[PDB]
Amino acid sequence: MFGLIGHLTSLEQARDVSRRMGYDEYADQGLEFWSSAPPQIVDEITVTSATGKVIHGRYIESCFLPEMLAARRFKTATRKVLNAMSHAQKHGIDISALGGFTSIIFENFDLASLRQVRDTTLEFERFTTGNTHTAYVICRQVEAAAKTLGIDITQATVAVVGATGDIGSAVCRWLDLKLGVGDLILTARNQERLDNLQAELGRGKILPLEAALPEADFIVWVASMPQGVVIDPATLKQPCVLIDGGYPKNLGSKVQGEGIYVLNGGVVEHCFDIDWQIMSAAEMARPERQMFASFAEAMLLEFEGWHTNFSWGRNQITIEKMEAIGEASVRHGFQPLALAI
Amino acid sequence: ELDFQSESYKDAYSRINAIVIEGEQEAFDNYNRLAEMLPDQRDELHKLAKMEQRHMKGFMACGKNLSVTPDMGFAQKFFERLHENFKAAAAEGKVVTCLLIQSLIIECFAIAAYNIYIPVADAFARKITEGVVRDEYLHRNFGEEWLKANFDASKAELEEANRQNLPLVWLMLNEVADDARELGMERESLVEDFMIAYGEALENIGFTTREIMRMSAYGLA
Ligand SMILES: CCCCCCCCCCCCCCCCCC(=O)SCCNC(=O)CCNC(=O)[C@H](O)C(C)(C)COP(=O)(O)OP(=O)(O)OC[C@H]1O[C@@H](n2cnc3c(N)ncnc32)[C@H](O)[C@@H]1OP(=O)(O)O
Ligand SMILES: [Fe+2]
Ligand SMILES: [Fe+2]
Repeated sequence: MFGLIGHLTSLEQARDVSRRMGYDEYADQGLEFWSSAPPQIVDEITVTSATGKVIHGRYIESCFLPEMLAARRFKTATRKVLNAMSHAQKHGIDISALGGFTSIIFENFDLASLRQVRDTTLEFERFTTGNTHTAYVICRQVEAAAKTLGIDITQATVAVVGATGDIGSAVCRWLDLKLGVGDLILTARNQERLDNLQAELGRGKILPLEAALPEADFIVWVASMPQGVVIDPATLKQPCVLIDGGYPKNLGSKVQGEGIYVLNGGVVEHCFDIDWQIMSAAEMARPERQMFASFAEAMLLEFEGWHTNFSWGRNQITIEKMEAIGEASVRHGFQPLALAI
Repeated sequence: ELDFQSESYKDAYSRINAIVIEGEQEAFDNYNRLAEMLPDQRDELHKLAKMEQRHMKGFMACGKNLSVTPDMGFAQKFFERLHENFKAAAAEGKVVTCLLIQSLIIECFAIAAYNIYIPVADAFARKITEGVVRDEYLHRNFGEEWLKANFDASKAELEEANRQNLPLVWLMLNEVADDARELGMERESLVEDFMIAYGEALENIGFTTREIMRMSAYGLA
């Protein structure tokens, strides 16, 4: 029994998804209702591997919305994360992925300190951030879009928007040793964390977001933005490939022009239809097959029996683990999403 | 806070202390009157009714801990609608509606209010309440299992009994909303913990998730 803990993009989506599920009363509500709503199991998932093993899962709705962060409700955001984790334990779920912003909030607000929730001690070995697999699929996506478009990755410039992050730091180590990328551009908010990542890698230049975009052939977005920014194609190079692995999209508009190739990053595709309705709402290109990579990690751990906090913390991913999880990802039927054409 | 500094705190604690001890009192008699209605467990109900009496004594001791004057006059109109709906339902012999008001609606309301209270409360009061909460959680289990064994006959009346009383609870928290803030409790957090405790009851009793969402939702809240 694996678990997928998740949330929505916007109040608008919560309105629509509520009415799609048939609850007309829920869609009427403002931010206040969602700030006091409890977590629900809203979907039961059965998945078949390519080896033939069958596993079963559940999807937990946390009722977090990124609006709560802009509205400085850090109090509420934290409750939603802890109630959802507590909820999944009470139901005896053996390993759960913290999808989207739930893993962010957990680290950013030192929620390892508050592990007593309702008097039930949270067994951290029952949860994963899913970030290891996300970092792998993003690296495999950069490699794969390089060949599709006739780009030689080893002499190309790649910017990592969120490079000091959990996923961003891992992508940089893989793009450094495993793919021998030409140049590495590092972008973030904090300066101390960027300085040590340059010291660890022994390479890469640090630039702001305004200065890094025009100099990048590949742009990899892995930043924890609540909102998402508006980028004009005139600022970018031609050709430009944008891999947008953020939730919600770090691109607040569909960036389209001559030489601009946008790939929805961090997504994987299974070879067998999946029994569910949840990825339908998430605007997946093919919702019965595709899903987010961090959700796929929970399935992977469950296929293998690695009941543990495989991805945890921040800056702890290694290449050895990305390789391991990637082996298991291929072997069970999962493939990175490619450029649409 | 961090100081039960008076003239703000004592004004507000007066109403809250009156509400909690009355609910303890109102729960105490409530629990026994089911013993007529339910023959076999009549001795179990008295014990649990006793627990409410000391609970009330103990929260009276929280009145000893501070120079606080309670007022049952504001406190008893609070339970007026909740009381009358229990009074009438028992006269008609509707045990199934009766268990819902007390075993589920009132205890979840207690659970929620005590859990939110634990962190903010005065140090002496913290000790006394941390002990009371694990009793209330057993209280809830009494109705949970009875309705579980009698699910199919009780389901239709359980749905009906929820539609009339659950709205009261939404309204009740709004009357206390500004008082509970004075003591360091947020209105939003109280609603969340009531729903969690309440939805945990319903799910064990046997309701499916879809039912639970509609049912919890009653009231414009
Ligand atoms: C009664 C109840 C009612 C119920 C009714 C409702 C019922 C309906 C529910 C049904 C719903 C069904 C739909 C299900 C939803 C499906 C979607 C799934 O939930 S969820 C989908 C699954 N989830 C996914 O989608 C997974 C994919 N997403 C992800 O992988 C992650 O979210 C991530 C990549 C974005 C995070 O990365 P990660 O490494 O984890 O994050 P870090 O914090 O480590 O990184 C922080 C670093 O970022 C950098 N940075 C930040 N800001 C900026 C900036 N402005 N400029 C530049 N840089 C910036 C910054 O530098 C920072 O460090 P610092 O320099 O600041 O110190
Ligand atoms: Fe009590
Ligand atoms: Fe009680």
